[PDB]
Amino acid sequence: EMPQPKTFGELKNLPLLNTDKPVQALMKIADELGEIFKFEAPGRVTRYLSSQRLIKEACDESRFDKNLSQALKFVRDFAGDGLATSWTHEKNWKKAHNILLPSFSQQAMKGYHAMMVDIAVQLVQKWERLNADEHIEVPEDMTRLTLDTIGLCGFNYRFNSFYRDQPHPFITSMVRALDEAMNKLQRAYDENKRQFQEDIKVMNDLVDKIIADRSGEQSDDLLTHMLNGKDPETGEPLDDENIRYQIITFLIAGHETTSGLLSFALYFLVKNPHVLQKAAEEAARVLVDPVPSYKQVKQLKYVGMVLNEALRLWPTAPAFSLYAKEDTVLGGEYPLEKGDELMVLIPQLHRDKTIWGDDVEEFRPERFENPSAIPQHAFKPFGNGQRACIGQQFALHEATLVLGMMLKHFDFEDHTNYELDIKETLTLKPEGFVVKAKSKKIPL
Amino acid sequence: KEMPQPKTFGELKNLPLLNTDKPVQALMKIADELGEIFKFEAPGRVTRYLSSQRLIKEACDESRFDKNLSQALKFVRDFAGDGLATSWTHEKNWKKAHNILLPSFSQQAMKGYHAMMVDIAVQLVQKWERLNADEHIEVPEDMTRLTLDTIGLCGFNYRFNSFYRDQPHPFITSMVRALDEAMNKLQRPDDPAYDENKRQFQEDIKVMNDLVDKIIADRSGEQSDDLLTHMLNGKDPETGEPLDDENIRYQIITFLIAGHETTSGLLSFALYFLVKNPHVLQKAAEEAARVLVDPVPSYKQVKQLKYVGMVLNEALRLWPTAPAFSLYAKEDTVLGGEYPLEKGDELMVLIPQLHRDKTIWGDDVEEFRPERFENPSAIPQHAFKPFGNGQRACIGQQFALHEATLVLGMMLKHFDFEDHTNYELDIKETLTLKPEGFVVKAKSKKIPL
Ligand code: HEM
Ligand code: HEM
Repeated sequence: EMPQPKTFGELKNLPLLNTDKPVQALMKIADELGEIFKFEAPGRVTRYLSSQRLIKEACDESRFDKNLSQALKFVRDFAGDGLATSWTHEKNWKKAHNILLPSFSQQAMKGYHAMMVDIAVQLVQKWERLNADEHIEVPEDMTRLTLDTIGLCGFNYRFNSFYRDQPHPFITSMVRALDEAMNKLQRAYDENKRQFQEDIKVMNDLVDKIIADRSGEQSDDLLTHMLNGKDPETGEPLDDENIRYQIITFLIAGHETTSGLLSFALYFLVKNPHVLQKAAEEAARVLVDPVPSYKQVKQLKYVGMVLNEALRLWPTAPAFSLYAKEDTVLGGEYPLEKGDELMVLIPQLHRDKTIWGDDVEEFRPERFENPSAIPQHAFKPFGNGQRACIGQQFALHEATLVLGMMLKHFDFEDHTNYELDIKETLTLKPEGFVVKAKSKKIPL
Repeated sequence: KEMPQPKTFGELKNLPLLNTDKPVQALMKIADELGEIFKFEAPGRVTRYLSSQRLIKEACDESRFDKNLSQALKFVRDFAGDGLATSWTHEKNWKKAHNILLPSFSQQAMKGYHAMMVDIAVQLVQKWERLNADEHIEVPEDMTRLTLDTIGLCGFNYRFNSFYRDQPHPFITSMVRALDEAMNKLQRPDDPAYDENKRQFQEDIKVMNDLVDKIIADRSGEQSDDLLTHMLNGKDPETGEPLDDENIRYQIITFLIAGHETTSGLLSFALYFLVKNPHVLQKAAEEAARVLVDPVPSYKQVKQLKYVGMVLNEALRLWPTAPAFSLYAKEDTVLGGEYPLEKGDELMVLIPQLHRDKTIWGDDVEEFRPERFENPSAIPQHAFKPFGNGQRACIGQQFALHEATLVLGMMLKHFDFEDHTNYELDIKETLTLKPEGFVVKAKSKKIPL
């Protein structure tokens, strides 16, 4: 008999998710109930996994495949059959996967590096231009950077977020749409539908317009590869409708999780001054030029360790879903039937004391001193297998470049003694996180 | 710009400076005179010894430097082969064995080894409990009995039974003679006078090979919780390949060498500093009595011995028992903004001098103060390197520190120690460091096991 949290009569466990912080509530349930517990809703059953012992079996692609959770099903209403919201057996997943994978390689980052520096310089210039006693709204500025970076590197579109306060009309529709998708998980609603469809049209209208605009001009961006790339398997290119879904997918997935990572990384740095000093030291020693090169970013070994430890404690895409391909027994004790669903609670996996030791809550980038020392399937901030994050190298290159430049150019002060408050949408971010930056007066 | 260099001997350059019984300590004295970097030239060899954290932090940049096999390690390779410690990073068998063996060496994997560690530690305590009045302890001798038997039992389920002997195992007779010959060959041509040295050297290699490959063939098919199991059954996730039997023998020899000698030196130096600093010993003995409340220490209790762990780190600061490692420049690069290096140029990290960097540690670098390690994260990057650097760092670091903390904790729980001879520190140099002739008296506290 599998552990299961408290129930609400006919609603079963569903009201447990009627909260602003469902991931963190699920983590507390995992602390109480252990490596696996069942979660029941009206017409829905799933099992949350928290231990490396069970998650390593769940990551066996011969036994389990990616499932679309209820959140992803609602995102699919505007993300379509993009890479993140399509089933593995759908023709358009493997097609887009083969077409888009060469545009996301570590090798392909060399072409994106210049445009990444463009936005990163804007962030540094904004902070250099602050007056005395002014402070920085960290997740707000990190979102300005990651959104503009994926806009420029992806489709040569400048959201110009550092010129605004009210964000782009596309971005306003996106957050409202994602909010509606989250609310339907916790959920008079006739107005919500009119709002939801208006936000979908706004995203579709801008995207489909840029697709038609892109003339025949060639750029160093994702749009070029999508318009001209052919799947080696089927020999087919993506049609314009799926291209639009990929644009929406990459605009969503390409910015918010990365901004959360940078925000959490800076949080842990100002809360652990010895780690900050080590990271600032490497940045000063490695970033010897006014503009960082691609090779210099790859040299920021310790900064990359800081980001991985931030991804360990607070993975900004905190869960993914799987389904059993056939009848199977997980870990030798809980039999599963074909189609049974599993949820991987990534933050709990990253706190497995049998893997990481007893000090799992401490921020120690030195855990990632040797990448090979980490056991298999113990660290999964970017998902698993062929359905893993295609943009992993993009996010980590952008985050290493930006965090390196931040540490090179400024000293940071946790002037409010900020108390960590993690806002949950479908991703995680430290709400209200603010710092002061004292410029080191190093020119660009 | 112009690099310092110690005195030369004509055509022999600096080589006769290493024609001594204590070369590491001679190099440390040279570093005191010449500073953070000096050139060392020999016939057909050039290297640069680094002593400051300022330069060593650059040398530890794995994008600019990779582990080099020093001349000593090249001679050890004649019987350690392409084991982990004597292989190049670019050799297929390094990354293969590296990926296969890391899961048996984590701090988590120590839980499985803990019981066998207690087995040997109890034998040590029982030996000292059974000494008669006025009898004394030969500290490095007994510490080596412990570390060898521990690496024998947790590693390959083999009992060297060192506490039942005076004359050590024929494998060790082969091993120490082999290490001595490898050290001696640094001064040497291949003329006829050395034919007997070669004949002796090959006899010692065969003894080690004969014992090891026999146990490999013996391991029956029985399953054990040891290193040998992972080597026989483990597969590299990258290549999908397991280690072949020839490399497995090199890993066993490597683990027998590297798994006991540096750790015994650590315990010997730690006990040395404890009896020379009675206030530190009392503080460490108090923690042992407060934490080790059971007749046998648990794995979690050993992790609680925070001050004992600080004592061991400070012992590793002053006398790191693997006192140097070698690096080579991957490409042309400039060290410290003043010393240009070409691709393939060699560096030696003089760890004991790095650990005496006054800009890092303060002016009292020679004093034994475990409180330096109250918060280990306060230490700057690449300032404390007793276990090497990067992907070529000591794989057995967690093994050595768990064994040493467990044993030293039990020693401090069960005995009071007296420096009855007022021992004068005499550091014997093989390829590792140990305090030769260090003896103490133990007065039992009469706490049963
Ligand atoms: C630190 C930042 C990021 C994190 C933590 C992250 C996390 C993840 C995770 C956990 C998954 C698997 C989800 C599942 O199995 O349901 C995933 C998939 C995906 N991510 Fe990310 N991601 C990040 C950045 C990015 C970026 C920058 C992009 C776009 C450039 C991106 C695009 C995608 C796509 C397209 C998929 C679906 C892949 C497929 O199934 O074909 N991600 N991501
Ligand atoms: C206090 C005790 C120890 C010290 C001070 C120490 C020190 C070191 C150092 C400095 C290196 C790097 C050598 C180089 O870069 O050329 C190293 C590597 C190594 N050590 Fe240790 N060690 C200790 C204990 C152990 C133990 C107990 C084991 C086995 C269980 C072990 C096995 C190894 C191996 C296999 C390597 C090579 C790692 C590689 O390159 O893949 N050592 N050690």
